[PDB]
Amino acid sequence: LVGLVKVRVVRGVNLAVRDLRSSDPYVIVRMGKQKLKTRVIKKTTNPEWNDELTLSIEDPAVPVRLEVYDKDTFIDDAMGNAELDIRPLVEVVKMKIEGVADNTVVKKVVPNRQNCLAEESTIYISEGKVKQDVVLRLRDVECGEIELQLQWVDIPGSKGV
Ligand SMILES: [K+]
Ligand SMILES: [K+]
Repeated sequence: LVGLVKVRVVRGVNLAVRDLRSSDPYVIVRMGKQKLKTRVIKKTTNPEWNDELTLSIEDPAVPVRLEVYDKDTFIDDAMGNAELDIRPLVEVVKMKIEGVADNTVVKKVVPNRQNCLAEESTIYISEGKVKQDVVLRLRDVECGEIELQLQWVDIPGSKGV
């Protein structure tokens, strides 16, 4: 492993309705074959999950994938998906910035037609730590955004594989 990334799934905003008036949403978060899930919150389209899911990083070029679903007795309807590139986070990690003020913004990632960003994403230092604030717009669904906060975790050493 090269490190860990704490993915705090903060909230879903205006998610799709999949059970007539509301939904029972959860997120599956993947990095390749690695997969984790948030809790389910019942009968909301604005879930305040605030669930932190920690991914082991082996290859930072593999996207982090997020899939939202409705929990249901018969079929768990999809409620959109998105993905995120953690290479910008890793780029800032490699700058080895230390000793600065909290919330020192050092890199910004802009939305474009290929990525899933809803707005400019900021990568910042709150020491020792490298963090990223992300809002993702969901694909393959009529509405919905997911708000995330990422945090890099270094794996202490020990060096030379
Ligand atoms: K349904
Ligand atoms: K449901």
